[PDB]
Amino acid sequence: ARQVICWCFTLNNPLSPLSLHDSMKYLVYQTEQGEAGNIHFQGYIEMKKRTSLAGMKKLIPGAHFEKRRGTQGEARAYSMKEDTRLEGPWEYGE
Repeated sequence: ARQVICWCFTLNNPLSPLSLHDSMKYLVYQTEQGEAGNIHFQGYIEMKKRTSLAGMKKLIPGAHFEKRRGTQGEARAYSMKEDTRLEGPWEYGE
C-alpha cells in the first residue's frame, strides 16, 4: 500500500464551487475572506496517485497549485487560517 501527498492550492474569485473528481479520491476545501469583498477557496485535494498537476488544473484551470508538499500531513491539522476563515471546512468524495 502506497500513500500520496495532498495538493494545496488557492482559488481567488471563484466562478463556482468545486466538486469531487472521478480521478481523485477525496475533496477538501473551505471559503475564506480576502482580496476585496469577493471570496477565495483554500484546501487540500488528494488525487488518485500518479496524477500530475494536469489532473488538478483540469478541474480548475487558472489557479495556484503546489505539490511540493509544503504541508504533507500538516494540513490535516492547520489546514487554513481560522482568523481569516469564512466558511467550511467541507469534505466531499469517499
